[PDB]
Amino acid sequence: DIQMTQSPSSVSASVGDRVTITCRASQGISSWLAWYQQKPGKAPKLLIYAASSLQSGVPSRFSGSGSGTDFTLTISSLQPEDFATYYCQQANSFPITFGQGTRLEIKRTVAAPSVFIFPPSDEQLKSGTASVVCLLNNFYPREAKVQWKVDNALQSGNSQESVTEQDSKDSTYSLSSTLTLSKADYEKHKVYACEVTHSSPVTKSNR
Amino acid sequence: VQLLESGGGLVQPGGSLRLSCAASGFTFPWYRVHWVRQAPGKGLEWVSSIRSSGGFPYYNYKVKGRFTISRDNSKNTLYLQMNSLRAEDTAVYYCARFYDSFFDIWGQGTMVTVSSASTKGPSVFPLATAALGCLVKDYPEPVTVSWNSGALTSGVHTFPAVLQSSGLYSLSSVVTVPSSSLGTKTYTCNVDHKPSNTK
Amino acid sequence: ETIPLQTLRCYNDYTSHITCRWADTQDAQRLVNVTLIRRVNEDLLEPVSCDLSDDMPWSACPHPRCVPRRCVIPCQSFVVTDVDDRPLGTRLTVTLTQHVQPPEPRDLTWLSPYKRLQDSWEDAAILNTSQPEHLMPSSTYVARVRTRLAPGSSGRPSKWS
Amino acid sequence: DEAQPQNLECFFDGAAVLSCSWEVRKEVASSVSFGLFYKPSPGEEECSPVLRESLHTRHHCQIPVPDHGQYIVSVQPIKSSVNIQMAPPSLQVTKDGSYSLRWETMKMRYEHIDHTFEIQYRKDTATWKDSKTETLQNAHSMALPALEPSTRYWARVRVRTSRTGYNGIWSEWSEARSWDT
Ligand SMILES: *[C@@H]1O[C@H](CO)[C@@H](O)[C@H](O)[C@H]1NC(C)=O
Ligand SMILES: *[C@@H]1O[C@H](CO)[C@@H](O)[C@H](O)[C@H]1NC(C)=O
Repeated sequence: DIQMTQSPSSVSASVGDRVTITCRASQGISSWLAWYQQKPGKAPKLLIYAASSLQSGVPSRFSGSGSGTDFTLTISSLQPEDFATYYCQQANSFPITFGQGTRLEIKRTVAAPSVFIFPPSDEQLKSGTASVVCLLNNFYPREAKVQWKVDNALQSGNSQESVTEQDSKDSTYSLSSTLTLSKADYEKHKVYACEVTHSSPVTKSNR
Repeated sequence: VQLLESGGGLVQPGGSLRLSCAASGFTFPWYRVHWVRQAPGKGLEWVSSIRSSGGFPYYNYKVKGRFTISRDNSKNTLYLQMNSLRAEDTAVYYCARFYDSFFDIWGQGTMVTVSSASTKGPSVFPLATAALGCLVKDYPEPVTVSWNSGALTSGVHTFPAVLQSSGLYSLSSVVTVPSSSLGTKTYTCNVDHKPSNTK
Repeated sequence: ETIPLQTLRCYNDYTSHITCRWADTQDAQRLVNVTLIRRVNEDLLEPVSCDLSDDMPWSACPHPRCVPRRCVIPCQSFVVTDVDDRPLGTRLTVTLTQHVQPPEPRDLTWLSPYKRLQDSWEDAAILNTSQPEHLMPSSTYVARVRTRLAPGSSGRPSKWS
Repeated sequence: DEAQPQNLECFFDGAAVLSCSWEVRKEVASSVSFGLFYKPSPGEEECSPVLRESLHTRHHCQIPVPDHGQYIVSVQPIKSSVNIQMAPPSLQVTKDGSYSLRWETMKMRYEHIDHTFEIQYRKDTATWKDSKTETLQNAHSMALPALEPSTRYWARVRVRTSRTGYNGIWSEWSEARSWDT
């Protein structure tokens, strides 16, 4: 019943930079709110409490501020392990609610991947159908498309490109554009390859 | 000094499911604890909070006429119970202390993937300065993989879940290794998944 | 606003207890005594044991006789977002048909739906629609008529005009 | 015995508004607020706002009645954070050689709460109205300066949770402490 909304919705920025985020509440707050950080999978950690004080076990590069409803969170200097999603914490009154959930990124200097390809399995093929993979590790940015040219044919079909979260110290991504096909359709051809974005275009591979 | 929780899993719609939490080794005379919710790959949603003598129950929207908080200051055991359940709640549940105006003590939580379906066991398939990996298929969440039982921590970069066409989850995890190590050591992924009771 | 809720002002140490104090007037005590009510939730309320006191440092009132008290209630939890004689009564079965008092007639200029000026009303002259033998000329006479219900139709008559 | 109200009298205007009224002693009504409950069938709701007008007091109200039949009529009757009054502190007086004042407070289980202490020392031949009023943001000891080497002086302290999100009244003063030379 209390509208809590944080802005911006997303903010990428290089290392050693000044950063800012803001909470906006529908009603008054006086000073009852807090600031949470959340790395994916792991549990949320308390970043800043009482809207202007840092919790024990947290560096002083972070800074909280605000009163009434126009609140803030500024970071005076950024490090590569500061990659996470940030959330607001109501406290003035019930029902207690949170911010929309802001997520930041890191302006990493452009990195190139060392591409790989791996085969299916005989037990897998024996069970029924089969799958073929393709990934790009230690790279940046995520903006990179893929094209599987099996027998020079665009596999405008069954793809499945999942992506990981950025590294702690490395600050680099890793994507997995997987493909798949039946045991009969797999022997329907012999050549199997892929494409890459950002020389610039690159491929990899028939049996 | 870290509280933990248990209970909850895959279940068809409508059916109930108990949630059992537990504090641990604090000086707790005597603070309050809330439940909060994490929807899969989504924002954070609040749910409830009892108090001391089971005095004030608080819910929110859907939860009203569904879930029920309960106090247990006896042996330090905040429990939760919900009867009617649908895929609005297909989420994981975090237990969290409420130190005055903010939370501080947090739990790992548990997934409560409401849905009417079973779980066929996966079939781990391998993948052959080089690399090597481990793939799976037909993964109810979650599934956890361990490369060489916690030995390979450096150079490893796993991937998150990915639902298929039909379709169930198909995770993936990979590792780097030089051509020099091609035949020197046994790189194998030991996998674990509670709902499929595999190992 | 009544005096108990006007004199009551609860403060606390925010850790162990809550110390409330209020007052009731001596004039009411002879009539009926009052007790402080503390609610636990929507369905269940709970009483609290209280006692008298000699002073009253938190609230005030321009009354002559007051009975200040000191109620202490304990607690093992405190957070920002926290907010907190004998049976009397009377009933009556009132049908709206028999308890009907129609409106006062407005501007003889008179689902749904008399006496002289000097003379008194003590025994004035009596009086179906809203419209010499009654008065001697050169003598004023006030107009006093109201709208009452027909007996062959219950309640009471209108206000006088 | 009979502080109860009498003459519960009601009448319908003959349109869509019933109106009722009752008398009650001015002494009993000063301690208890009352309201008129009505039941359009044998829901229960109350009228508002009710009017009021020597020893007795007449209250009247006009209830909208859009229709119904037999009616059931009757007459029937704090934030913790912003209301804090901490307990008084335990005050002692010490002098190294120089005089240093010391006091203690009840442990707040939320230790992070900043404590605002107001202190004052007095010359026995003066008023507290005009006395040194030093402030302190959190502490449990204060060093005093030098003074007249033969005069008698008093000392007093009070605490407040003068925070931001919080509020409330100050704590009662401590039992005054005295010294000389
Ligand atoms: C009301 O309480 C006071 C104090 O207990 C008592 O003196 C007085 O007689 C009581 N009144 C009645 C009507 O019982
Ligand atoms: C009302 O007055 C009319 C004449 O104007 C008369 O015929 C009728 O009987 C009167 N009715 C009553 C009830 O007096």
